[PDB]
Order: sequence, then C-alpha cells, then structure tokens
Amino acid sequence: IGPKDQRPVRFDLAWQQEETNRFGTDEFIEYCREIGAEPYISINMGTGTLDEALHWLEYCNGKGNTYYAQLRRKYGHPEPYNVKFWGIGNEMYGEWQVGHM
Amino acid sequence: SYGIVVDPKEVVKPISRHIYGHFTEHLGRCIYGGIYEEGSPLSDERGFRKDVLEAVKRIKVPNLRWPGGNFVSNYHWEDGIGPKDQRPVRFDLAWQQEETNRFGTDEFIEYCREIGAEPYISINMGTGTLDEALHWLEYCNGKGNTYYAQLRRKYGHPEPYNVKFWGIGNEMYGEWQVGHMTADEYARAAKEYTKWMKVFDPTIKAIAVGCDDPIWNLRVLQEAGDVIDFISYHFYTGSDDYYETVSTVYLLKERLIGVKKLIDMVDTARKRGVKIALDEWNVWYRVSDNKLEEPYDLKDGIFACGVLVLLQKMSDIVPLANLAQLVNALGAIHTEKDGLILTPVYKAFELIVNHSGEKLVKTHVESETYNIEGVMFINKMPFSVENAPFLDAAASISEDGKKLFIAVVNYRKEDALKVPIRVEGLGQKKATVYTLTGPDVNARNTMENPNVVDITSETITVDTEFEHTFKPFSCSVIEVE
Amino acid sequence: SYGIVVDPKEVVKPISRHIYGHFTEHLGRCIYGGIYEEGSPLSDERGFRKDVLEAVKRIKVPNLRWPGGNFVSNYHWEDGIGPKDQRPVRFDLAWQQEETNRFGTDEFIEYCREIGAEPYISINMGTGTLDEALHWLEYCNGKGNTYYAQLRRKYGHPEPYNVKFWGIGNEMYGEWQVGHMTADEYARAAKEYTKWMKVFDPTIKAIAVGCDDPIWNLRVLQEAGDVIDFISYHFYTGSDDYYETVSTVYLLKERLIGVKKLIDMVDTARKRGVKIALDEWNVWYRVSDNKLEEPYDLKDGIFACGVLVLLQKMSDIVPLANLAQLVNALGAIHTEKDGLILTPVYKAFELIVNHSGEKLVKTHVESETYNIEGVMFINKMPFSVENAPFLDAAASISEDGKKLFIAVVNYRKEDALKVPIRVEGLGQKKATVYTLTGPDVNARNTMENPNVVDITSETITVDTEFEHTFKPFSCSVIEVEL
Ligand code: NA
Repeated sequence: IGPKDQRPVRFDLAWQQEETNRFGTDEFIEYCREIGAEPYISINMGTGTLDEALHWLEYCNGKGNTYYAQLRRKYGHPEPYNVKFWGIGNEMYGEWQVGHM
Repeated sequence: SYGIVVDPKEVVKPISRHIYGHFTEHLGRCIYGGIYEEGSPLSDERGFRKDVLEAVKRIKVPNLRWPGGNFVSNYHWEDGIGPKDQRPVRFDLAWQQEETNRFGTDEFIEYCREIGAEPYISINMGTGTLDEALHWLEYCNGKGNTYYAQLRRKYGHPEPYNVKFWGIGNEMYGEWQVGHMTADEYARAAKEYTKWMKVFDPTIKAIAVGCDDPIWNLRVLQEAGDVIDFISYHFYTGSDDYYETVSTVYLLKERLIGVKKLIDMVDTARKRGVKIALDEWNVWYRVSDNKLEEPYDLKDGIFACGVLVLLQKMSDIVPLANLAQLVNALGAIHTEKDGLILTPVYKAFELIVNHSGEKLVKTHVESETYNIEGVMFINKMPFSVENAPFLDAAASISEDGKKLFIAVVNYRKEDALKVPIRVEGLGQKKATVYTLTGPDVNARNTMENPNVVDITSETITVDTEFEHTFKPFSCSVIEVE
Repeated sequence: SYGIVVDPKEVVKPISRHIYGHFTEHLGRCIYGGIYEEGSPLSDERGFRKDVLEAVKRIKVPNLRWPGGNFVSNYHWEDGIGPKDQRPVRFDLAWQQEETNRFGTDEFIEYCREIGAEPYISINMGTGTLDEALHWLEYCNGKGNTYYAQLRRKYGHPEPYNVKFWGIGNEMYGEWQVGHMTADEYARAAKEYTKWMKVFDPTIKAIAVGCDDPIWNLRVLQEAGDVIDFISYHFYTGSDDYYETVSTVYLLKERLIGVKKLIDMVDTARKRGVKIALDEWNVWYRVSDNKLEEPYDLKDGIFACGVLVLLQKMSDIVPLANLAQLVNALGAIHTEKDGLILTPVYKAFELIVNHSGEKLVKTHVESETYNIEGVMFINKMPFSVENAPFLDAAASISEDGKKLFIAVVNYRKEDALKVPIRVEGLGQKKATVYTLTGPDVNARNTMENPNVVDITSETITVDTEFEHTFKPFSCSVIEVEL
C-alpha cells in the first residue's frame, strides 16, 4: 500500500520470487471494480497476526476515524471497499505452507 | 606399555579445519572491553583492540560464533545496524547489562574479515520470529533487490557477506533461556526456521540445538533431520583436581559417541549425514556471575590440548567445534585496560593450530590407562571415566604431503614418559619438537610474567624408530620433514 | 595387511558364559517332533528325543529360553502343569496351532536339568496378568508354604527350580504380538511386573523388551531402569548374497553399541549397570510361514561364527544371548521322524563352545576392510556397513590359564589367507587347529550326507611368531597349551 515507489521488495517463500508489491490491496480492489467482481481476500495466518488481519479489515471496511480507515482515505479512497468474503488462512494443514498448523 | 606407531602413507580421513573454531558472546567483557573498545589507546579506529587482534590472528580462527549464547535469545539484530549513534540501548535479560548495540552485525562481519574467520551467526528463537531470522539472512546473504539486501548496501557493503553457518537457536531446552521450549516445540520450530531459511539460501549450513536429554535430541533429529546439517552439544567441565579435569576429555569422547549413535537411530538424519557441532566447550567451574572471568591454569590448558587431539581423530563425526569463549568470558585471552594475558587454554590453540596437518594418518598408541570418579562444572556434578589413557596422540600430514605432525599429550601428572616411536618408512632426519608445559599443573600467565606457560622448541634427530621423553602435564608436536 | 597379535598375559575382561544361550519356542516342530516326541523309537521314557539330546549336550547350553517368542504372549502357564491327560488343548494365536500342553513347565525344567542349562522363562504380558506371572514365579522358585510352591511339590518336585532369568514380556512393541502395547504402556507395565516379582524373589534377573525404536528403548530404561537387569534386542538377518549376509555381524555390532549408549544416557540404568540381552538372533530371510524351517547353509554358519566372536569381544555389554532357535524353527538342528541334521549354524556353536576360554586376552587384528550396501531379513530391508573386516579374531584363555584359544574368522569369499600370528612369550610347540569349513558358501548338511559341512582338526607347530593358512568362508580355533 501507499506510493508504489516506496513499497518494499520482498522475497516470497512460496514461489521463490522477488515481489515488488506494485500490485497491492488498492490495485486489486480497483481491478475488482473494473470487472464488477466482489473481492475475496485471504489473510496471512502463517507469518501474520490477529492485529495484522484486523488492520487489513479496518483498512478495507472501516467507516470511522481509526488509523487504517483514515489511511485508506489518505491513499485516495474515502469510501470503504466493503470486502464481504474473507479467507481465514490458506491450506494451513499442509507442511508446504509457511507456519502450517 | 607405552608407544606410538605412525604410518604417514595411510591417510585415515581429512581433518575438518572447523574443529578449531571460536565464539564471542555479548557477555561481560567479551565484546565490550574484550575484542571491541572504543577509545582504548590499544584499539584501532574501528574500535578493535589491536593487541587482541594480533593474538587472534596467531591462532588462525576458521570460524567465529556470535552473538550468543544466552544473549541471542533476547537479541533483535536490527537494533545493531545503521549509524551507531541511532542504535537503541537495550536491556539484555541474559546477563543483565545495558547493551548499546555499538558492536552489531556489520562490525562483527568486519571483525571476521580482519581475522580471516568464517562468520557463524546464531539466531534468536526466544523473542525472535521466522520473519526476523529470514531478514537477517537476507541482509547478510541477499544479492537481489529485496529490502534487506539493499539495506546492507545502503549501510556500506554492496557485496553479500555469505554467512555459511547459522545456529538455529541457543540452548532452547534450558529454563534459563528467554522463551525456552519443550522438545516437541523446539523440534517443530527448528524444522520451520531451517526449511524456510534454506528456501532463501540453500547453501547455508544449519546447526540445531542438542543437549544431554536423549529424548530432546531424538525429537530434533526426527522432526528436522531432513533439513539440518548439525546437532549441537555444549560441554563444560573441570574441578580443582588435575586428573578430574583432564580425564574428562574421555568423558567428552563418550558423550560425542552417544550423540552420533542417536543420529544413527534416525533414518532421515543418518542418510543425510547429519553431524555434531561441539559449538560451546571449555573448562568452567570456578566462577558463577555475569562476567565468567575463569582463571585458567595449565591443568585447564592440558584439557584443551586433549580435546583438540580428540577432535583431530573424530572430526568426521564432529566437524565443527567452538571454544567458549575467545576473550574474557570463559576467556582464552584475558584483557585489562593496558594489556592482555594469553591463558594456557589459548596456548593449546597456539600450539596445535600452528603445528597440525589437514589429513589424519594412521596412528596406533600403546598406553597405560586409569579409571576415575570425580566432579565437574559449576554444580560439581559427579562423573566417572573408565580407561582414560595417560598418553594420547594423533599424527597428521600437510595437504601437500611434505610435513608430518605428531601431536602427543602426556597427561601423567607425576612422571615424564620415555616413549618409543615408530614412523613407517621414515629416513633419518632432524625434526622440531614444540612443547607446551609449565612449572606445575596450576601455573598461569600474568601481565608481568606472560610466559610462565608457553611453547618452547628443541631440535631432535628422528628415524623410522626413535625415542623421545615427554614431560609430565605437557602437550608436544613433533614436526617432521 | 593381515596379521594377528595376541598377548596371553594381558586379560582384558571375563567372557560371560551366557553368550552361548539357546531358545526353544512352541513354534512348528521345535518342541513337538523336535526336542520332544512322545512314543518315538528315538525318544526316552520322558519323551525326549535322544539323538537331539546328544547333539544338544555336545554344545554345552548355558541357558535355555522358553516358551516364546510370540507364543508366550497368549500362553497361560497353568495350562501346562499337572497330570498330562488333564491339560487342556489350546489354540495358539501366534502360530495358529492346537497346543496340547503336554510339554509344560515341569518338562521344560527337566529338559534344562538333563542338558545342564539354566532355565530362562519369558512371561505372558499379552493376555497374562501380574498375579499370573507371580504365580509362575512362586511355582518355580517358592520354598515356603504358599499354594503354588506346594503345587510344585504335589506334582513331584519338592526342591524349587530356582529359575534365575525372567523375560518381562516378548516383542510387546509389535502389532503382531497378542496384546501389544505402546512404549509408555509397556514401560509402565515392565516396571510393575519387575518390581513385584522381585519383592517375591529379589535374586531373579529381569530382561525387559527393547527394539530398534530409540524412544521405546528410552521409555523402558527411564521408567524401569531402577529394577530391570537387561534390555533385550532381537536381530534377524541375511540375504542370498554371501557378503550381504556375513557383513551384518558388523551391523549388529553398531546396533549393540547404540543400545549400550542409550543405557548410558539414563542415569538409573547406567548406575545400575543394566546390560543388553541379545535374546533372539539368527539368519532368517527365506521362509515366512508357521514352521520357519530355514535351510541354513555355510554362509549362515559363518555369520553365526562371526557373532560368537563378536560376543566374546563384547560380553561385558551383552552378557546374555540366545540363538533363535535350537530345533526346527529357525533351527540349528533339523529333525525328521527317523534322524536329524546338524546345520552349519549348529556347527558354529559346536566349534566355539568347545574351544573357547573364560577370559578374553589382548588381541590386535590387522585386516583389509570393505563397505557394503545390501538387504536383510524376510522383508529385504536395506542396510549398509562401513569398513567390515575380511578377517577377525578373538583370543581367550581358560580359567586355570593352561589353554589359549585363538578364534579366527576368514570372511573372504574366494581366497584363503596366509596370516602371520604373534603370541607373546609362547614357546616352540605343537597345537591343534579346529576348522569349520565346507566346499562352497551354499553348502549344507543333509540326512544322506550329514558331514558336508563339518569341523576338521589338524596339528600345527606354533611359536612366538608363526603362520597359518585360513580357508575362505571359514572359522578356526587354534588351541594351544600354555
Ligand atoms: Na539382582
């Protein structure tokens, strides 16, 4: 999120690639709006935390004065995205998953 | 009853260069006031103690473990990077000290480069996370455009450090460790950290935590034996009795054989060829505080000679070992504000490392043996050793084949030993015998008398058969040809 | 390259006499038609096969394990005592046979007495109870007025049997065992049976069940290491390949060192001096049925010789071992209704037990070595051995110090080895070499040709230094007067 040139480059463990993060939450939601699809976001339960998932939800869906709702507005979207479908982890049973359970 | 037969033409196996490793923890004066001292007139402009640097270079350190030890289990490596005046001051829970973080990752790597040692970094599994360990590995080893690789470049080192050895936690079994774990917790966590670190950099070697608890060791090997390279073992020994101290070289031998047998009992680990890292060892029994400035005497140096000889003979099973620790804390070297002392434990390394070959050759030793029951370590744990030898040896050859080294430990307290030696197909030649000993078993070096315990040399004449008299409580290397 | 140096004045350690033990299970024809055949022209008035008795006496059995083996885990010993006609016929789940119980505790002890062996009885922990095992122990060993001590007397033996070795269950880890247990279950049960049995008779030696699972072994040692005397290990090996079979002597060596190291890692067990009982071992790979009449050949006999040599060298760690089994079932001896065959596995014992000392002396062996990857056992499980020797030896001396025995195994498949031997302080004199040998690695004895594989004797002259030529795939003992 935020100005693209300032997003960090990460190493994705799943597919061993440098991820530039130049496609992120705002670009995905914009893609969904363009095609008329409801966004369905999966959360990170491998290296992620409860706080982190709540913050993603706040950023996407928050209507109030909270930090992340305000952050979504700052980055150019005052209206909430209203993401309806949330995936509570991905394949957390599999030993190939980071942080499997 | 005593004798040594060597065949220089029969190479048994290589000797791993990494048996002569060392370790520096953020403990007491090991780092601050030890290797590193900003504003000492004895330090260079990086803050490296130059007298210490000289003594460290002389023992040709193959790899250096850092930053712990108990310290690492509450250490956040990002606190130790960037402009020094912006690093945060932290309270270290392990040794109850304010840590300024002015010695951090980049300074450690610079220290390794200066002394020619490979870095061996332990990670924080106590308060740390998987992401945090991956970020450290990326900072050190990343050659791409990821955030942490670029951060290393930004702080002044474009070329990756290529840290080859990574310690997957420290003593995670011990209630004294921050965030200590059960066997099943640690075994699962060791597998998780190691496997993902190797996704990022498949070239690294991973050392997982072992201990004296065989269930702990088996859980680790069973869970993580498909990905780890070593399981570690920490061995601290000693009492005021000379034999009780030196005999424990052979206690250590049995401990190592035990751990090797555990590896043999886990199919994945056995097949993969998982080995042992003896990544903390020394005498430790006198001092129990947050500084550990153990006053080593020659008794303790003879133990260290015995361990190095043992490791030459067992490095196929134990390829990596690290004396704990290099300076001040359980220190091989002891510093004061105006100088340093080389303890007899340092002298053990100064002897062996400079007079040893890269390949072990056939060595048969005849020796009288003894049995002992004693106490060891700070808690005076009882132990026993059966059939500990009075005389032990290991012959090695240089990589080119031009030099033979016959390391010989006479553990005999009371008597010199006149030992017949045979060296297959050896001409008549002169050789140099380097000898480490002192006036008595409790001898020490001091600031004013720095050479009480030291290496002396004599020229002797050598043949296919010869004799040599080995002084009591001594270690010698006969260097031939 | 090859050489042996012996010093008869340097005694390394005693050799436990119980490394030469044997084992008879109620399995196929081991008992019925094997040691025991009622009404046979070849049996005595007790029903003991007399030809078998002679062969068994010839190998000086120090202890004999009975009645199992998998059989014991569904055996109720009271079924096998009292007037033979009134013993109930039972269905044995282990080998799926009707067991008549006409051979029971009293017949077994009488057999042991006849052959001079110490009885070693395994108890039933599968369908058995603590009371049941205590009653068996009371029947055998009780000398007071208790019901079962009196019952032994009533059935014709006033004197107690003094059974010294008790096996605390059999292979309780295996799903094939009736009433099999988890490690924690077995460890707890072993402690319970052992401690109460020893309250009744504190003199007995208790052998607990070990296996290849190190967690199993450690649970047993941790929970019962204060009361047990041995942890057991069962080792079965072999394949059609000669080297794959004999090299596993040195696989066994490493397995035994491993279990010894586990004992060392458990303080109670280490301080008590718990040792290993190798209480089933043999080649077993060809036959997989309810009779197990494995047709042993010379290759397998050389394996057995190698194990016996190994055990002489390691008996301080492994003081008790039992070949599985004595007759027919994995049998050292094979019977038919009209005679018997001495297999090469039998011959290994005939050689070593008759030509061995009570103390091990200093023996140094120079030998070329080889590495091997092979398969072993009925399931062809993969194994590897590093640096197995082509030549091995163990020297021992008699109790009185008057005789020296140099046991030598030449594992080479094709080439004889002329080996230089040094014996410290030995005079110039004659000696006898006894040699187990046969024409090829697959040689066997048969009814028609009972002596294809046999022990030869020859006179040689020895001195402080001498040479002897050892046949390939052979075991020799050089017996020397001192
Ligand atoms: Na006893």
